[PDB]
Amino acid sequence: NYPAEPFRIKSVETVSMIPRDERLKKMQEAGYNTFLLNSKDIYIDLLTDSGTNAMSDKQWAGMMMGDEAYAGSENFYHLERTVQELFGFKHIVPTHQGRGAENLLSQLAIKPGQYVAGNMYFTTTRYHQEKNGAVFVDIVRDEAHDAGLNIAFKGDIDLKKLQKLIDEKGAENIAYICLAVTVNLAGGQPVSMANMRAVRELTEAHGIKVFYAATRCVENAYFIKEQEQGFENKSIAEIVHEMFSYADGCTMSGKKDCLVNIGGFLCMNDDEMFSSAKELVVVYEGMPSYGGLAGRDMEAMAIGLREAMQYEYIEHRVKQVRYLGDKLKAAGVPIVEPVGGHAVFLDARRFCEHLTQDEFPAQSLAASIYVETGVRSMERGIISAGRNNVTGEHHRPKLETVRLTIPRRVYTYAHMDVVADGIIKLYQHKEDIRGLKFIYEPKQLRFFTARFDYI
Amino acid sequence: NYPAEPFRIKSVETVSMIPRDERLKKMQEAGYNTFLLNSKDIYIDLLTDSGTNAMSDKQWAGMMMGDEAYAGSENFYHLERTVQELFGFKHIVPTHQGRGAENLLSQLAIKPGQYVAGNMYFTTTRYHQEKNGAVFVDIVRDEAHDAGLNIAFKGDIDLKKLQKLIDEKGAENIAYICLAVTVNLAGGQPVSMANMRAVRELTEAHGIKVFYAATRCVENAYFIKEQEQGFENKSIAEIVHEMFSYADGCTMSGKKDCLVNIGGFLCMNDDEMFSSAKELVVVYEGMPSYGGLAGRDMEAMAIGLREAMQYEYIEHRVKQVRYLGDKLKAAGVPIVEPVGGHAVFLDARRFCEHLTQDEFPAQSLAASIYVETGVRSMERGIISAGRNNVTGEHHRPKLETVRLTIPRRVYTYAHMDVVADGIIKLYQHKEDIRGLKFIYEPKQLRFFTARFDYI
Amino acid sequence: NYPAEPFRIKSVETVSMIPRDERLKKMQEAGYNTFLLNSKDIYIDLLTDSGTNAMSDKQWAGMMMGDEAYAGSENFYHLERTVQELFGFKHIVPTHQGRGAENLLSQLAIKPGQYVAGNMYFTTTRYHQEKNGAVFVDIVRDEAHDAGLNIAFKGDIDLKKLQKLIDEKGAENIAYICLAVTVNLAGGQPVSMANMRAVRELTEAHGIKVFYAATRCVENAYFIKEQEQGFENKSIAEIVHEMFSYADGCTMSGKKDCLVNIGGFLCMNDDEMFSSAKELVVVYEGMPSYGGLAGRDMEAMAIGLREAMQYEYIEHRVKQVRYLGDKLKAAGVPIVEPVGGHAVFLDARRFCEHLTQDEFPAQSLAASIYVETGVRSMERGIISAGRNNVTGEHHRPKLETVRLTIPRRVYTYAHMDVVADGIIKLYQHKEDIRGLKFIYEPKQLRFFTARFDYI
Amino acid sequence: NYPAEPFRIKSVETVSMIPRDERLKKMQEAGYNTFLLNSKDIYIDLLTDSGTNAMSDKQWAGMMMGDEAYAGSENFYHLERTVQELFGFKHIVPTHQGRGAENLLSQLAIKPGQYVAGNMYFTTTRYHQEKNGAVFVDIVRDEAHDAGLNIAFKGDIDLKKLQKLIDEKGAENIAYICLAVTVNLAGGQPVSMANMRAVRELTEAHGIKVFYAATRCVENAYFIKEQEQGFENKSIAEIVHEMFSYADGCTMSGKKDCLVNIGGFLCMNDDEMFSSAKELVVVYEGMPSYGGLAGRDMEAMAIGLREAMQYEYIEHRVKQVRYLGDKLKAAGVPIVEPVGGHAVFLDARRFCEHLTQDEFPAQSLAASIYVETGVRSMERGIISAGRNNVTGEHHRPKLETVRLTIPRRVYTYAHMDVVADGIIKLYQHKEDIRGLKFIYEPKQLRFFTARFDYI
Ligand SMILES: *Cc1c(COP(=O)(O)O)cnc(C)c1O
Ligand SMILES: *Cc1c(COP(=O)(O)O)cnc(C)c1O
Ligand SMILES: *Cc1c(COP(=O)(O)O)cnc(C)c1O
Ligand SMILES: *Cc1c(COP(=O)(O)O)cnc(C)c1O
Ligand SMILES: [K+]
Ligand SMILES: [K+]
Ligand SMILES: [K+]
Ligand SMILES: [K+]
Repeated sequence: NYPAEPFRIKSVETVSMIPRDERLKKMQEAGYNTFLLNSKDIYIDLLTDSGTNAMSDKQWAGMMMGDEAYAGSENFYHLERTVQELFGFKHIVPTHQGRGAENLLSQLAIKPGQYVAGNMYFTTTRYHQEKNGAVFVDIVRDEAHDAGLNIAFKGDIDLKKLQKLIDEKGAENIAYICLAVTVNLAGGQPVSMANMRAVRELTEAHGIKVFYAATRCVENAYFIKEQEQGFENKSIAEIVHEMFSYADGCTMSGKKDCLVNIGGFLCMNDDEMFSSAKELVVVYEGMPSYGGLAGRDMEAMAIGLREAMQYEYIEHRVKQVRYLGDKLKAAGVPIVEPVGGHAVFLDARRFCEHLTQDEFPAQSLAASIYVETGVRSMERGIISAGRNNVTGEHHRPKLETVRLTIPRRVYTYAHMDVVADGIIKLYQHKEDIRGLKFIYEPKQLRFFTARFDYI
Repeated sequence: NYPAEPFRIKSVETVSMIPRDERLKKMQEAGYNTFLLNSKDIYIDLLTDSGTNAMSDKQWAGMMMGDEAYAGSENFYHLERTVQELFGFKHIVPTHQGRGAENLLSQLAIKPGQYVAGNMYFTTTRYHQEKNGAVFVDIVRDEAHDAGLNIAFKGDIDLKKLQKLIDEKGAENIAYICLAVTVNLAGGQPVSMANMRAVRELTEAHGIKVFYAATRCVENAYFIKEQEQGFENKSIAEIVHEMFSYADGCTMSGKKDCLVNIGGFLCMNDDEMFSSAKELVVVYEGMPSYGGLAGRDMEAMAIGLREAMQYEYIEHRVKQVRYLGDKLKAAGVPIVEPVGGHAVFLDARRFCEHLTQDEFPAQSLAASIYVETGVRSMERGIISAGRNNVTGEHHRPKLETVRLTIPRRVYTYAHMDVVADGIIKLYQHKEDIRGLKFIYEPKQLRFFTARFDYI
Repeated sequence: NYPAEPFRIKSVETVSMIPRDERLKKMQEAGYNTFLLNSKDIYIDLLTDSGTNAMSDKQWAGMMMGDEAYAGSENFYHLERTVQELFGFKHIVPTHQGRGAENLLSQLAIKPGQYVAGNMYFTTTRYHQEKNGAVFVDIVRDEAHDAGLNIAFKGDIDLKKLQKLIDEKGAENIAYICLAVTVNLAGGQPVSMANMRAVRELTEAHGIKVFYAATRCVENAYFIKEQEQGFENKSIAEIVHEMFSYADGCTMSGKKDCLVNIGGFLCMNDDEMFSSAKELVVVYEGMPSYGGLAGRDMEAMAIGLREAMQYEYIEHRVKQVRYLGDKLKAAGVPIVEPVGGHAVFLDARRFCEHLTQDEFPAQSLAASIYVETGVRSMERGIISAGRNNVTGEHHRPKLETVRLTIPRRVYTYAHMDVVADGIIKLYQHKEDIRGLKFIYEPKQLRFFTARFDYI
Repeated sequence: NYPAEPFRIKSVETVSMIPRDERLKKMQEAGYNTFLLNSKDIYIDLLTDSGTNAMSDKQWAGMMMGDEAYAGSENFYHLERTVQELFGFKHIVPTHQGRGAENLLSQLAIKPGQYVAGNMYFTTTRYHQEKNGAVFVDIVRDEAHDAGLNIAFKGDIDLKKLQKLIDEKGAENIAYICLAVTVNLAGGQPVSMANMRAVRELTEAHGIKVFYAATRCVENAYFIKEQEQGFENKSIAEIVHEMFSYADGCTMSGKKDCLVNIGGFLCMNDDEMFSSAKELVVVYEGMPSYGGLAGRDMEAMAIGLREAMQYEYIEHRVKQVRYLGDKLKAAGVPIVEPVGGHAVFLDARRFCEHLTQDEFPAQSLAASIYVETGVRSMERGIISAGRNNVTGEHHRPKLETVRLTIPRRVYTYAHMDVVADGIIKLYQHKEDIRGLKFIYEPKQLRFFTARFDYI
């Protein structure tokens, strides 16, 4: 049901076990914003699963063999051949992380006035697309926008919406389809192989490109393995390779499913696009032979991507997240459903139904969680959504959530219990959670440095 | 009652997740002796807690700062001042591990024909003592020999036995008292501060020296803090320092409670002893300034000893072992009680009541455990006890046990569940466990390479 | 005049010691382009000093203490306070390397149609400037363009050129002065404190901002200490701090003078600029708290920058490069003069007077060097200058050089002898060096993958 | 003539570049005993070549893959098969370093009253032999005792002396021949393959065992390669394998020619001796599967022994030592000749001919060297020889030397120049070097902690 860790602990990270009264003082000095907390003051840090992973002994051995050459590094060649073998693409261009690849992709594939259609969007990626003159069109299935609906493969593209876009704007006016795995804005929801294939088939008929934003493609492959009929005798590597056989290229954040602390890459099949990518990469990242990465990180990412294909590893990764969500759900705590590959999202609108969205229920719940347990979580609600600079009004997102984001191979089920038990205890007296108000609000990037006090 | 790990995972060790049928084949190739298994074939290796610990990030940082100089190394100065501060002895001599320190002590403190008395013995230490012409006398309380008996501080010395020795032999004929913390042969049982005090008082009145075999002294300090009334307001460090204030020196295995993979030391207060120690260490270990250790290992051990003093670390260490024993006990599995600081010992006599000791129930239980779970454990019974050289018969120890020895900071509670669940399942069909017989018996060190088959 | 290395070797990098005949075959497989050689096939790799530095034991210890948190990392706090202390700017924004910082600066400080004036340019930086709609104006002193001329502080700005710009265009039409230390295109030539002061005085009177492209600022500080009268009693740190006191901010490549393999940052004093910078960094690099770097790399760079301030380190760094140039000069080998902080540039025009620039003397000299010595160097001539897109003709740069670029702390004087002796032997038979012609020319970034054969 | 380093520097060790006046104060605080200096205060530490070597990137990768299992570690298996392949022995028993192997060997191979004959002796080894009741007989050729005689293979055994021993005491009374490579007491002098073979042939005829004390066997193999006719087409590995084909076993210090900071082993062919060794190793070192070493050190030593076979590495190692000796000799500085594989010995009796041996010319010269250059060297003269405890008189050795002992891969030719130039300058005013007298003399191990002041 829940497997034990399919690894041993090789080394540990020292933590301060500061008690409740001291955590409250830290939380106050941070202005009740978990983004302002010092890492040294946090027991369990679930701010993000990006770049926070534990590497293996084998990756650390790789880190000692960094070949730091500007061109022709053995580490580059190892990353290159690993990604060619596992993802099946012709050309690989390393980037320092995922958004560096997206910056390149947008410049390579978008003419101004064109549409980019995808299964929801990621803030930075959408910025790059719009900066290049594209209009983003969301073609995810309707169910994805219903955070309570417990159904499989909620990340799937609605083929009818894609069909309508093609009919209305013309294929030649579509830059590409951006297919994300898993889908962030729906809570880490997977995409079925059936959907990927149907998308390939429709787009190919019209000459439209498909590029994958593949940041959690291994979590995705695990869901296919577990839940899509016909995949029960297939290895994770076999599923991953098939997934990408339905794309023209991809952007990858090594920092997520490649089990590293930094790293990414851009893949493609097209020789002309590759030629062009080589010129752009130099401008923003570095030579095509390192792409803004140390040789030791190309090595660590080549090693980690291969480790990610081990069935027992990814099964455990996803079931650990699931354990946390199952324990919360069994106690009545409201969460986004189904639980995603990388995180559990608390529904803070429902958890704190006595608070208005203007009193920042997600921000306040995240503060309470830290004070009660030493666990840091991320506000993913009204604060992060930011203000409308035209009107001065909050953007008021339908999702008012606290994200419990789980780094790979860092925490145990007992840490998941610390998280769950603390949240369950807060839920039992949820009416006591106080609202927040700004005492300092930056004009930009307000989630990162805003400060609050209790109402 | 079971705390979460008070640390995060920094790096992981890759393990083979081989299935049962393949484990059976490995166990057979190892002639059903867990000592012959390949490390690469083992999921959870509970052969020993000695030298198998996960280091922290801070120790690994120290490992990069190895000052490898033959004399005057910063790492030696760091180790020296750390031991002086935390153990309180005037002089420190590094050794490659504990038995190197015991080798020196035996040569420095024993005249031919004297007695060494202690709370049970460690095999290699008794060897050194006798090689220097001492007779060993066991002065442990009788309860220590009763595996099933659940009493606190089972490792305590019987002061009446001590008194009897003094009266029968004379004080001038006792080289020293060797007080071990914790006590191996009783299953990792602790010694109280009251006993250490009373032993010191009686010996000092007679001019008899006391040396500690301090290999799990921090586990011991934890039992004092948790269970000895009057110690509830003391830090682990205050307890450790007080323990050593009742001794003239110690031998230490850093491989156990200093959280390293290699290292030990000898401490004393006496200047003349220290001078003679310097001459001896050179011949067996290395110069007094490194003692058969790399500079980086003196550094790791200096760091590790200070980390061991953190309450939450040692509370978790001991309660994790306790969890494994509690879960086994709740299912009716016979174990040595109370659970020790470092291991749970299955009582194979009671587990396999249908087998005679001559059929090697501990060896066979250890084999079945590996086959069912991927867990390696150590035979600590008739096989390890070896053969009588005069009579040709087995030494037949009273305790016939399988030792589930827990490395520090390597495993989680979910690993403990893997161990417990597999042993509980075996216990539910205990009658099916088959006796073993030798098919190859070496003349010396037989537990290491002997091979068996089922009767 | 040449000091010994002010450090010891902690660890070594394994290299191939392949003989001449095998090097010839590698060079041929690389189509006589050193950019295509495999790192594993190179004994001494002088392609670049960027990112190829040997770190110390103390940096590697810092690498073990990577605090990988998305915000609030101890490593970010260490980098931030180190830069504030040593460079003296209010605000620091990490970037994955220098061109990431330049990308942000160009977007923050340039309005369409303004001029950026500087002492020559770096290709990628000029690209960003022009992409933001600036026209670049070179205000370097004329001597900087005269490769053979041996004068001090060749990188200095011509203040009369600056004055002319201000009078012809108006101050409101100058976005900023970009002052580079040291100056790449003049061969690593330094800028005096007097010039930095005079530039600041003139610009400040007109309300024009100054930003430093500070990639080899510590090499530059060394030239000031050694050669600018009045600086003989100042530490390298005092010099660096004073240099930056004449600027409104900087872009930094830690990959050069901060002694690391990856990393950079952007600094500024202005609060509004810092706020806008935070929004931009997120889209291109990462959160302002890591900027596209692992925590361990922020830590290494923080450590490396402080190590760079040690006089003996930077004295040795620069005098080791000088030794290679002095030895070449003493044999009559034509080089750019004075020798720069980081590289010796062979003047391939003078080396191969029997070849026309259209026969690619620098490319061919670089090839022969590898074949004769196992040493890789970079073509910095007509090939790297690329092709005119309008006319289809080569850009024909005045300087046609081979760059012998020296990574910090990687090589010894005996390696420099290997380099010099092989080049002196080639020079003794310079007439034998054959012209090259393309057999494959890419349309973009041609120096990276172009292939040649002998005419 | 002198090759460049056949490696690059991967990482560096930070040094204090304290000037002359500060070094003098340090030297004073150390009581003019270089053994008392702090490592942090030394620029170039030539105290010993034992355990001070720089490891490769590949060895450091190995260090990250330590398999710390008590038995069946992959690292043990790698060391085992590497030594079997390269040295040709059947059985390998790791030990923490060389003297641990010697302790075992003496107990395994000596009956009381027997003779051990060798080519000179090593202090700790002779202690082990005598402790087991053997009498040591020196059978080195006469020339070895003439430190000025410039001849090849000065370490050779005199077959006539071995013949005489056999005739006089009987073969059955000879425990074994201990053949050392290279020979320490003669200044690091090699043994020819011809001599090894002649020794094997004579001993085999009489049934006498031969064991090699093989600590610098790779330096030895390089001398055979360079100077013994018939070995010019043989690889270093081929010579090493042949050397050991003439022994029954060996003791090895990894700390010298295996390029590690700790580690050693005992080898043998005999099954019964191996069985016995297994019992003893447990008592003094650890299980036969780790022998007092961390798994990562067995791995580092397995890797390093293989790296030591590279021709260019060992050629450079030996020629660097030679460069130092050649430079000294060319200036008239008196040294032991020929220069050995690992060190240059200054003849301090000749260097300081105005001082009596009672004024400690070697100790004083070593102090002067440190003050003038920051270089630490070892006294190998009257101080180290110690006192006769029966008579109270100094042992007065024929060799009164300062040992300039060179760690492998740590220093450059420029460091060798710092050493040489300083010594050459001291030589030019040698009459000014003052004698020393004790102000504090320990009863034991006096070289390690004695303190002096100037006469
Ligand atoms: C994380 C993510 C990115 C950005 O990658 P980074 O490595 O964080 O820059 C882009 N797209 C998706 C779908 C992501 O999940
Ligand atoms: C482990 C132990 C030893 C031996 O120490 P090592 O480090 O294994 O050599 C000696 N005495 C006791 C009581 C021990 O626990
Ligand atoms: C190296 C350099 C850059 C680019 O920095 P990277 O770290 O290579 O991106 C920009 N400007 C100057 C003056 C440089 O020297
Ligand atoms: C160094 C040496 C030893 C001792 O080895 P360690 O590893 O220092 O204990 C023994 N014999 C010879 C000939 C040596 O050179
Ligand atoms: K990170
Ligand atoms: K170990
Ligand atoms: K690099
Ligand atoms: K050492």
